[PDB]
Amino acid sequence: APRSVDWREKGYVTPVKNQGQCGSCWAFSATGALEGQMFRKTGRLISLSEQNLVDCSGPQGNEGCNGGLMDYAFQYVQDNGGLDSEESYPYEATEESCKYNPKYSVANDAGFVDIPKQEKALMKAVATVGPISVAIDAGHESFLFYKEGIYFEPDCSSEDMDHGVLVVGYGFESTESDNNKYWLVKNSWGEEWGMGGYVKMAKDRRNHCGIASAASYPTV
Amino acid sequence: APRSVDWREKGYVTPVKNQGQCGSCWAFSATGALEGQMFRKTGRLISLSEQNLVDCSGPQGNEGCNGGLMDYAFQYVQDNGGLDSEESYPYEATEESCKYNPKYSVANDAGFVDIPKQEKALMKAVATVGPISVAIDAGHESFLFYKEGIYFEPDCSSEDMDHGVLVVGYGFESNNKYWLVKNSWGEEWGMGGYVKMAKDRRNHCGIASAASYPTV
Amino acid sequence: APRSVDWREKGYVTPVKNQGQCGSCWAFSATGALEGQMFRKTGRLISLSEQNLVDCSGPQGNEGCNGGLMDYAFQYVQDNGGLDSEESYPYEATEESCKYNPKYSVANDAGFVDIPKQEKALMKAVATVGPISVAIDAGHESFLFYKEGIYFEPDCSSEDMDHGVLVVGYGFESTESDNNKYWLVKNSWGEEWGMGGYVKMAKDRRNHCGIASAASYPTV
Amino acid sequence: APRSVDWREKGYVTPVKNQGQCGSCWAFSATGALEGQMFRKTGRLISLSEQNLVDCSGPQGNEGCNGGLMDYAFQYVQDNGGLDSEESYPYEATEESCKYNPKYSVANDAGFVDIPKQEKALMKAVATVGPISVAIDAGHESFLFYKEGIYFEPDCSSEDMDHGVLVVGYGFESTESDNNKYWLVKNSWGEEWGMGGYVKMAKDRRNHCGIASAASYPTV
Ligand SMILES: *[C@@](O)(C(=O)NCc1ccccc1)[C@H](C[C@@H]1CCNC1=O)NC(=O)[C@H](CC1CC1)n1cccc(NC(=O)OC(C)(C)C)c1=O
Ligand SMILES: *[C@@](O)(C(=O)NCc1ccccc1)[C@H](C[C@@H]1CCNC1=O)NC(=O)[C@H](CC1CC1)n1cccc(NC(=O)OC(C)(C)C)c1=O
Ligand SMILES: *[C@@](O)(C(=O)NCc1ccccc1)[C@H](C[C@@H]1CCNC1=O)NC(=O)[C@H](CC1CC1)n1cccc(NC(=O)OC(C)(C)C)c1=O
Ligand SMILES: *[C@@](O)(C(=O)NCc1ccccc1)[C@H](C[C@@H]1CCNC1=O)NC(=O)[C@H](CC1CC1)n1cccc(NC(=O)OC(C)(C)C)c1=O
Repeated sequence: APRSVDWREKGYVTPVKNQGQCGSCWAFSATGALEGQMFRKTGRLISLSEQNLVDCSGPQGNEGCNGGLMDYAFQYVQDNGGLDSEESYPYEATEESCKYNPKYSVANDAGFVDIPKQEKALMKAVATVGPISVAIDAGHESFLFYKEGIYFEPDCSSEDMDHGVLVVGYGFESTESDNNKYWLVKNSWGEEWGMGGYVKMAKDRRNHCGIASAASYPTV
Repeated sequence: APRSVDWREKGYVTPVKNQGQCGSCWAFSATGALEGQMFRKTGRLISLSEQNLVDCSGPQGNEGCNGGLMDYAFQYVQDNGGLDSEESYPYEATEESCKYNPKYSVANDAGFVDIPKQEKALMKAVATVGPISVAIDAGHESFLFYKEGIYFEPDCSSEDMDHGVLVVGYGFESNNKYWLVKNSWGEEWGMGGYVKMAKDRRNHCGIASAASYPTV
Repeated sequence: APRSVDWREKGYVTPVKNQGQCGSCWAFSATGALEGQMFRKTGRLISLSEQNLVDCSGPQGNEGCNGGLMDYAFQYVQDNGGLDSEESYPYEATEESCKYNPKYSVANDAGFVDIPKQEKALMKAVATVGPISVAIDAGHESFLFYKEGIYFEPDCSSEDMDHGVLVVGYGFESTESDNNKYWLVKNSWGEEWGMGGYVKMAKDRRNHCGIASAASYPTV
Repeated sequence: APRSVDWREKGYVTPVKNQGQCGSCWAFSATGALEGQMFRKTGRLISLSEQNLVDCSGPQGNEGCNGGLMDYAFQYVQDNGGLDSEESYPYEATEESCKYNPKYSVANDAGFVDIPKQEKALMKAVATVGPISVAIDAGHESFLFYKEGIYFEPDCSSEDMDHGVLVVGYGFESTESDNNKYWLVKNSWGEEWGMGGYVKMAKDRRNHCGIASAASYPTV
């Protein structure tokens, strides 16, 4: 793979959003990945509606503000034949009935690809596909208060991921030989969290925080 | 009262502590306030045991990691006749049976003083007494994510406080005046663990509505 | 020696100060070290006057806002027979004539000790003496913007130190690169810089930024 | 966490070994932790070579029979790409030139985790990771002479440790008793010392003998 990747510089990534007090991180991970793949297919970046997923993707297994899975969101988009734009179907941070309108659909997918559960495979997918939906163990005070640098949490689990986010690149700090490597990760807690709403997550430390345990992207 | 106050400069304030995953903010606010009044009385700054309060002040109304009140903690120290040092009774972030040892008491109090619920009264207290225990509305993600600057949260309620902290001073922009507030979330939170809260903005986050300190 | 030391927890360290736009970092390093040794002796923590050093220790070789050395400041306090409190002789961030007044002296020393130029000797001094004055290379953008974590600058020189600061302890934390040890360093750029005015400088990494190359403390 | 943990009952722990008159306690603590993480990852318990560490991990900071650190041993395994089995590279109790052969490597790691200096942190790590390397203050004749019971030494330091051992569990005096909890600790002085070569060290008594002051384990 390339030594570093940052899909923001290629036009694939919308600004950081804020999910508010609703357990919809999975929907923000899913729209981020679908935004990237739609741009890859069309050359146009269009922010997509998390609310559409929160309200409408129950039949695929999602539970609105009580949690969900990015793969279930990609399955909804496939089953439904579409997903509305963020502009047409804005985010309210609470679960309501479905108001999908196919006239405002700006995305589609044909299913999804689950990446093999190791970081070399994840790197190859980030480098060759675009931004990748992942699940991480974010269940630590240290994650809430993250400011800068490469996030490494000694109590992180590679099995108990609880938070959906989006890998938009990877790279290294310091001298390359120091192996000070990170994943560049877009969160959905607004730009006041973290580094402008981003976190650099420990990379190539045997799947730290489970970042490679449940990674996928939609097929467009 | 002076235009600005910072009790850290006069030796009244211990380093920032970390309560961890236990709902014991009330105990850190209490030890903070008692640490300051004990220094005011004796000239000695000794870090005091939050674990002692978590484990032992049930009879006064406190519920350990499930919450509590600074005044109930001050009441416990009075009833108990003392309070152990932090070093003698260190913090475990979980509730256990009481292990108080009078031989390791380093602090006492004779009750407590609740301050009238106005920011002018709070300012006089800070200026003349020392660090003051206060309750604030901290239930907003903006407070979780705070790092620098003067904190102001549109959605902050002046009547639904949920978090005990310690006012160690106040200052001005030059009016975006502020209270200098020690938290108990470790040094990585906020400005080395401190937050500047909006001062004189309609009792922002209820900072003056439940202010108090122990009588030493 | 211990694996972790923090003299702030033992009462040896005043709050972070702000030297402003005057090249007086050496004076703040010196007062911090003497504040610690005076506390060790008397049990009383008294903030000391940097302005007294800036205005008055020229005869020992210091040059006010144009630079100085902690050892010259310790020599001044010895030669002069005292040093005024911060409250009696407050900081103006500009060089003026000497206004030292012995009636307001609150500190003394009988010289200083220069520590051998090895991080292991710095460690034993920090462990057994208290806060130690040191000189570091702080001339890098990364140092200005430091917010948290262990500071490591690949371009840092161990021979061109330009900045006096104060080691108040040392410790460890898990990191991506497994360079986990740090010196806990008090700066003089106010509380808004770094972590409450502190930085965790890389420890046991080939004398990173020269932190063990010009270490000393006053003899009280 | 569970109220009691004993990783020996899960297959994570090799029999007690005897370091002899060589200052290699750090190498035994390290192989013990790596034996546990290799079992966690592969389901196979294979005894590992302390001799390989004694002879070969000088480049990482270790000094053979003159002392060393578990973290440096874990770094060696990462740098070296492997570690030989006990059987392939048996223990000689004296420093020799390195005889590592990659054909007999049975263990690997990608660095290590230093646990924060709290007994509650150590408790969580033991409950969720497996056996943990620790440093303790063993510099008392009471430790030399230990045979049975819960070890408590009034002169024990919580800051200055001198001996590397392996926490394999923890336990209690009785279900509803805060008193006489213990860490279950594997030593490397053979099975005639202590309790079949194990010691129950006072737990939750102000981090007794420093057991939580320098705890770590390899990343696998
Ligand atoms: C997501 O992390 C999120 O929206 N975070 C911000 C937030 C947290 C809590 C409340 C409001 C906002 C989301 C949070 C969940 C749903 C509600 N409470 C939570 O903890 N996480 C998930 O939806 C997460 C996504 C998958 C990729 C990892 N998720 C989905 C489905 C099930 C679970 N967990 C689960 O079943 O856990 C057990 C322990 C089995 C109950 C899950 O975390
Ligand atoms: C305190 O704010 C705290 O420890 N914060 C960090 C923290 C929060 C949650 C979990 C772990 C750590 C503390 C937080 C409480 C206890 C656990 N959950 C909470 O929300 N706040 C209090 O203990 C607080 C203190 C008073 C001075 C302001 N407090 C005391 C007693 C009762 C309540 N709340 C309450 O009764 O709320 C309702 C919902 C009305 C029952 C309270 O906040
Ligand atoms: C100190 O770092 C400081 O006050 N920094 C903040 C600051 C910088 C510039 C202007 C205002 C505030 C201090 C900075 C010096 C003096 C003014 N310009 C500087 O760069 N550093 C020292 O005084 C430093 C202390 C020793 C322990 C390291 N110091 C002392 C004496 C000489 C030099 N440098 C020097 O002669 O450099 C050459 C290249 C030869 C001119 C020095 O850095
Ligand atoms: C280990 O404890 C051991 O092998 N003990 C049995 C033994 C003792 C003496 C001689 C032969 C066998 C080991 C003992 C050391 C090496 C030889 N002399 C000793 O006392 N301890 C260490 O290697 C220990 C490991 C760390 C986790 C605690 N260790 C490592 C590095 C440095 C030191 N000490 C040190 O620097 O001490 C001072 C006095 C501060 C210089 C250390 O003990």
